[PDB]
Amino acid sequence: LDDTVQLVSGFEATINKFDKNFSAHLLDLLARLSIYSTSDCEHGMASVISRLDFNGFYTERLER
Amino acid sequence: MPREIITLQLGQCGNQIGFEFWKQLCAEHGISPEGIVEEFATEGTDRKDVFFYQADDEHYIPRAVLLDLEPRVIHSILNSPYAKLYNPENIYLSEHGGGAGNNWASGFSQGEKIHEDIFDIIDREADGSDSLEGFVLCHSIAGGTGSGLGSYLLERLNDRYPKKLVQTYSVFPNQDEMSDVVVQPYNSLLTLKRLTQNADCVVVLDNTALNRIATDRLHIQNPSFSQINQLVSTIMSASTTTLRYPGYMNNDLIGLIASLIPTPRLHFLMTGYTPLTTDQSVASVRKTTVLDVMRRLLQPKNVMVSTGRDRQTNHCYIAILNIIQGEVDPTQVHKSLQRIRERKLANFIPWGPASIQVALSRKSPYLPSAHRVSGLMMANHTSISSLFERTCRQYDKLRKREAFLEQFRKEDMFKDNFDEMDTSREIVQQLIDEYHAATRPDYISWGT
Amino acid sequence: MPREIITLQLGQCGNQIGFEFWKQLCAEHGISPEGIVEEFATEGTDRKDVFFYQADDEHYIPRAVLLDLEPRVIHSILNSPYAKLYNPENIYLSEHGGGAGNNWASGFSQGEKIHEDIFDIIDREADGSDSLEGFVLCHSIAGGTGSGLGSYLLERLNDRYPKKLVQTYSVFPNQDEMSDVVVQPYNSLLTLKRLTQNADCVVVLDNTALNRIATDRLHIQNPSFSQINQLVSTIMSASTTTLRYPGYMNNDLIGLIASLIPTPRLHFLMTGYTPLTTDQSVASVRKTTVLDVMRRLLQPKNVMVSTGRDRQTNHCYIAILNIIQGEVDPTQVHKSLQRIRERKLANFIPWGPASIQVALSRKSPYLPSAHRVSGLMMANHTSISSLFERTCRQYDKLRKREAFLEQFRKEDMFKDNFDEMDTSREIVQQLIDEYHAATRPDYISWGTQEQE
Amino acid sequence: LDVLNKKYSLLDHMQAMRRYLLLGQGDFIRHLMDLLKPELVRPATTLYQHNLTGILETAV
Repeated sequence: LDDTVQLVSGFEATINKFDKNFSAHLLDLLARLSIYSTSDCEHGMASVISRLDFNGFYTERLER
Repeated sequence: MPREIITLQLGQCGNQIGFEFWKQLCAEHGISPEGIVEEFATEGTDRKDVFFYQADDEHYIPRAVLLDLEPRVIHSILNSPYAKLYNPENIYLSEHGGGAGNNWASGFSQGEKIHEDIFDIIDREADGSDSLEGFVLCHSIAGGTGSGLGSYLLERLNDRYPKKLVQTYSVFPNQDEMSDVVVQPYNSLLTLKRLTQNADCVVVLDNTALNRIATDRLHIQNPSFSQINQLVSTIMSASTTTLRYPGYMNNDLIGLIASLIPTPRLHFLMTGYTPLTTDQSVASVRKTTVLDVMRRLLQPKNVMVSTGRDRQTNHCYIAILNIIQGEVDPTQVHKSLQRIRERKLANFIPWGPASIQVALSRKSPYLPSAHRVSGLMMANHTSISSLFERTCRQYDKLRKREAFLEQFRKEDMFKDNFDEMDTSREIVQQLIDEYHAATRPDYISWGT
Repeated sequence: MPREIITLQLGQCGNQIGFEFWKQLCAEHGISPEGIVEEFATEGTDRKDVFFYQADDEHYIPRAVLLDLEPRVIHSILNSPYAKLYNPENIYLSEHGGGAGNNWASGFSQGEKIHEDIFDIIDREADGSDSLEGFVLCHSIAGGTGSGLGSYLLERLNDRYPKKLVQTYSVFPNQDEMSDVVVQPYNSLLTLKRLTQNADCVVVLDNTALNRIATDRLHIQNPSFSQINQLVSTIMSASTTTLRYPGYMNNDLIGLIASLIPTPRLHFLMTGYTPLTTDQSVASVRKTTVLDVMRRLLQPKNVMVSTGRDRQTNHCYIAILNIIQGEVDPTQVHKSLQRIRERKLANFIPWGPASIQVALSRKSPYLPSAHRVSGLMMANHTSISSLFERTCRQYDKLRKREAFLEQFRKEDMFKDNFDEMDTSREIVQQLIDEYHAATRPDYISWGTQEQE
Repeated sequence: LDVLNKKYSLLDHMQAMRRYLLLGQGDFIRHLMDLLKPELVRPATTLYQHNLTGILETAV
C-alpha cells in the first residue's frame, strides 16, 4: 500500500521485536528440550540441536 | 493444482541446455519424443504438470519454450525428436533470425523487436498452466541472444508478472578461460544488471567450470558444447527429480528455494552434484554412505563450479541444501549430519544460524539408475564470489581497455554509454564482497 | 583417530628405503600394489590412518612422500608395482632432476629453491592425513639429495610446522670404508648440523653396518642399496606393527618415546631387532622365551645401530625399551626382567631410576608371520655418541684436507665457509659429553649450560 | 552355555569388558581421553550429561 517511511520503520521494529521474543522462546524451548533429552536419552533432539546451531547462532543463546 | 513452470531456452547455449533438459526429463519420466507417455511409463508418480503440460489424458508435453533471436538454433531444436514436446503456441521466435551477434545490447533490441510475439507466447503458455508459479529462462550470459534477449525477457516478465516467481538457468561465461568473445564482458554485465534489478534467482553455469569438471572429473580433455549441454541436462534432471519423484517434502519450488535465499539480495545460487563419476567409472556401483556421499560431494573435484583459489578471503558457505536421491538410510543421514557438524566440513555464516538441509528422494522410475543413491547440493558459498569476482575482474579488464565497446556503441542499448556495464561491474563487486561478508558475523550489517 | 605419519624418502638410498617401507606397510595392511585392500585383509583392526590414507572406500594410499632433488629416485618409486598405491599428490619430484651432486649444501640450496613446491607437496600429502602427527625422513647423510635436500626440507617443515615433531631415518656413510666421495663427510656434517638445529630425532643408519650385516648374515659380499632398502622396509614394518596391531599400550609414537628421550640433545637413537635370523630359517617358529629374547638382544650382532667404541667415555645404557612381537606371557616378561636385574643384564642411568621396559605386540593378522616371537629393542646408550664423534672425526679429516670442499663451496650453504661441519663437530662433542654425564649421577645437571 | 553364548554373548561380553572397561581398545581410549581433555579439564559443574554422552558416542 505504501509518515509512511516512519510507519515502515515502526513495522520493522515491531517485527524485529517479535523475532527477538520468538528467538528467546526458542532458546527456552531448546533448554527444556535439553532437559527432556537428558531425562529420556533422546539422541534425536541432540542431533536436531547440533543442526540448529551449526553456525553457533543458537549456541550462545543455549549457553545463556 | 501443480505450479506449472515454463522453461525458456535462450540463445545457442541456453537452447542446447533446454533441449537436452527436455530430452533427459522425457527419458526419466518415460515421455515419448512426441509428448505421449510411453507404455513403460506406468509410474504415474511424477508431477509432469510442474514442468510438462498434458495435451490429452495420456500425453504429457513439456512446458518448454525454445527462444532464439537466430533461427538456426530454434530450427535445430525443432529438428530433434523432442520438437513435439514443446507447445508451439508458447514458442516465440525473432522474425529476423539474425541473432544478437554475441551482443547483449543486440539481444535486448531483438527482444524489444519480438516483445509482442514473446508476450503472446507467454500468455498462451500461461493459460495452459493451472497454477503457474513463473518462468524459467535457460540462456548463456556470454552470447547475445541468451544474454541480451534473455535480459529483455526477464525485465518484461518482472514488469508484467510482478507476483510471479522468476527463476533463471543462466549460463555464465567462462571466467578462467580468456573469452574469445570480446563483447562477452558486455553480455555478462547486462545479465548481471538484470539479475540484480529484474531477476529473482540466477543459477550460475560457468563454462570454465564445465570445462574444468569435464577435464578433471569427467576426464574430457576438450569439453564440447554438446557435452556441456549433456552435463547441464543431468543437472536439470536432478533439479527436476522432485517433480519426477513426488514425495513428502520439497514438492514445490518455493519450498525448495526458501532454504537457499535468506534475503532478497542473496539470490545467487550455486549447484552441486553427487556422486561425481568419470564416464569410464560407471561400472562399479559404489555402496556410498550418506557420510561417503556428502564427502564425495564435498570434494572440489565433484563440485560443478570452478572457483579460483582466493588466498585473501576465508570464503565460507552461506547456506547449503543437500538434495539426496535414491535409497537413503535415515540412520546413515543422521550419522552424516553428526559427522559434518563435528568435522566442520562446511563453514556457515557467523551472523545467523545456517545448515545443510538434506532431502531424501526417490529416483525416476522410468529411467534405470546405475546408482542406488545420488545427491544434489544447493549451496550459497562465498567461494562462489571468486567466480563472480573473476567475472567482475574480466569485465573491468575489458572496460578499462574499452575492448569491443565500439561494437556495443553500434547497438542502441550501449550506443551512448556503457554506464550499465559499469554499474553491473560495481554491483558484482558489491555482491562478491557481500558473499565474502556473509562468511563474517558483521554480515548482519553488510550492505548497510 | 590415528596419528598419521608422513614418510619422507630423500635421495637415492632414502627414496629406495621409503619406497620399500611403503611397500612393506601395504603388505602388512593387505594393500595391493595399486593401493586397494586385499580381500583377505578382512581384519579391520589395523590403524592404516597412521601410515596410510584411504584413496577410496576400498583403496588405501600410503601417507608417504618421496622427495628427491634428483628425479631418478622418484621416478624409480613411480616405476615400481606400488606406484599406484601412493597418492600422486603426495609425490614430489624435483623438476631439475640434477640432485645435489653429493653436496649437502647443494641439497639445502635446492630445497630452499623448491621450498614452496616442497611444502605444497607436503600439504597435499597432509590433507590425506586425518590427524597427521609429523614427518619421518628416510635419507642418506652422505649423498646430496638425502642429506642436503633432506636438511632443507627439515628446515622448511620446522618453519612451517614448528609445533610438530620431526623424526628422521638418516643413512650415515660407511665409516669403515674409505668413501670415494671425499666431501661425503662434509655433506654428512652439514646434514647432521641441520638435524641438530632443525630435526628432533635422527635415526642413524650406518651403511658400513648395513654392508657388514649383509656380508656376515645375508652372505652379501657387496650389499646393494636395494638390499639395504629391503632391510629398512622390514624395520619400518616392525616399527609400525604397533599401529597395525592395536593394543592397550604404546598406540602412539610419542607415548612410547617419551620415557626414552629426557632432553632434546639426547636425540640420537639406537635400534635393535630380535630374533636375528637368516632368511632361510623362517620355517621354524622357535618358542623363544623372554629370557632367551633378552639374552639374544644383548648380543651386539643383533643391534641395528653401529655405535663406535668410545674409549674415553664410560658409555652405559640409560634406558631400554624392548618391543616384542608375537606370543608373550606377562609372567614370563616379569620373570625375565627379574632375572635380568639379578644378573645385571641391563645397566640403568645412575642419576635416576631406570629399567628395561618390555612391550608385547601382536603380529599383523593379514601378514602370516613365520616367527612365533619377534622383537624390537629401543635403548638409550651413551656409545651412540661415539658414532657422532666418529662422523665428526671423518668430517675433520676431510675438512683438514679440504678434500672435495670446493663442491660444497659451490653451494651457498657451504659457499663461504664450512661452519656447518664445525657445528656438527661441536654438536657431536656436546653429545659425547652429555652421554658420558648420563652414565654418571651428575647427569642431573647434564645439559645445563653450567655443565656444558 | 549355548543359550548364554547365543543370547547373552557371555564370552563375547567378557571380551567386550576386556576391550572397553579394561581399556583394551587403547587407541579408542586414547582418542576418548583426548576428546574429553577439554571437557574433563573443565569444572564438573560445567559438564552437560547430554554433551558428555554425545562426546562418548562421537569418540566411539
